Amino acid sequence: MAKRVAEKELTDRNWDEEDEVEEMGTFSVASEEVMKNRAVKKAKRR
Amino acid sequence: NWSVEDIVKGINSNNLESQLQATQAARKLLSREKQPPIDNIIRAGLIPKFVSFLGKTDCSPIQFESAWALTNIASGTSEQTKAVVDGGAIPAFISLLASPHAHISEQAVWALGNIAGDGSAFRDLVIKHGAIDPLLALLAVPDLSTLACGYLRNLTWTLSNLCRNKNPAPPLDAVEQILPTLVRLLHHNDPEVLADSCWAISYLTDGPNERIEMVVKKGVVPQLVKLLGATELPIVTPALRAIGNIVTGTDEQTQKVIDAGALAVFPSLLTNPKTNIQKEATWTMSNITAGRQDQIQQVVNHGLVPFLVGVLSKADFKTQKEAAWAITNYTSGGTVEQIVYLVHCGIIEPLMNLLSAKDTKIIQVILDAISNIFQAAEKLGETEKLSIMIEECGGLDKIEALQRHENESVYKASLNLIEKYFSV
Repeated sequence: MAKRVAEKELTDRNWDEEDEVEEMGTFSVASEEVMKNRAVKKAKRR
Repeated sequence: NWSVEDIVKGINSNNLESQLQATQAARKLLSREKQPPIDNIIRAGLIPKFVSFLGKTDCSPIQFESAWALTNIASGTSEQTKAVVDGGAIPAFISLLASPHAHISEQAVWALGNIAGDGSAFRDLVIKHGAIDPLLALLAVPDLSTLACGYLRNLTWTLSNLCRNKNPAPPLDAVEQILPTLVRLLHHNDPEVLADSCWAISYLTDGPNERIEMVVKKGVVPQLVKLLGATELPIVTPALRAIGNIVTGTDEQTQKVIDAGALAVFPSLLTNPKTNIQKEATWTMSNITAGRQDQIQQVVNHGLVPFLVGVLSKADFKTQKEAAWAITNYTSGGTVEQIVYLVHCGIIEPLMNLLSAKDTKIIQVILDAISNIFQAAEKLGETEKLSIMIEECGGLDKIEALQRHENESVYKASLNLIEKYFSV
């Protein structure tokens, strides 16, 4: 299953609300300690 | 301007008139908006007197007066309510449901609803004492429209309270007795009744697939689907959540919402100005694309893929996360032709744009989506053209950059895509 229940329990007393409007942001980069041992390949271009 | 002592000496006397007058003075004091002596009459030990008067079938006015006085106390804090329950009010109120006097019956309906609304414990007590049958009797009329709106609303609200809460959720057999009447209510034309009934269904479907099965077996879907297209936000919201909860269930249960024509309403739900609706509708779609190929096929047939592509592209981030799930579920269970169609709808670009987000989980979802799409391209020997689409829109740079993602799994999936479709 790829099925998932709702993130928050919706009720007749909380349905009308502002959802903070989250921002996409940027992903966290691996530390230097991690990178020194990670094999990283360059992608070919066309 | 009576005092509690005045009420006591009148209530405890053998003078019938003094008892009624004292009971009415009590009710009036408890109604006061600015500082009502709830605690004072409770400490005065009046609850037991009121409960006893509920049984005075001979004196209807004192019955009404004490039911109201007991209700005003039940409607208070989650302490004053407990005093009423301990006073034995539950079974007493239940026997008043069949009262010939409507205003007395209603008072009983309201009191029972407030009590069951306190929490799961009181709710089960109201059920255990047999409130359901008498309550359903009051709705067993040929034309529900003949009932006063106010009356009907209190009843629906009360039933909804018997369906609310999950620790634990209502007993299965009790839910089973309530479902048939709930379905009939979904046919009413009063928005308040409809909203409350939909909320009730949303609570009953919020749980194990076994509970969903019962709600579906009782035939609530066709009606919920119709309410999905309601114009009233207070109705659409719970109706959508109820349908959303049902499709978290089995493929068979999910087919029932598809057969009821639910998909035909999504083009509007996915384009609804209210972002909450859009979010809940996309979440609902993700659970439908999580099903069988033939179901994904119906999503296709209803022209819904373009709308999902649309939400993934333009829409709040919270809604885009749900869309990402909807797309990844689709690429995961769909056929090659279904995937080819997805790519044709312009899914690549908006999918890549989200590969720079802080939410690691969304990145993994999108990476698995891209992975599934490349597998379909392999079968068609079109892997190369897919690579160019990805590269040409800046997606390759994002995949390459994720090799520096803090999460190892994200790094591994990026690497793998690189060494398979961007090798050399």
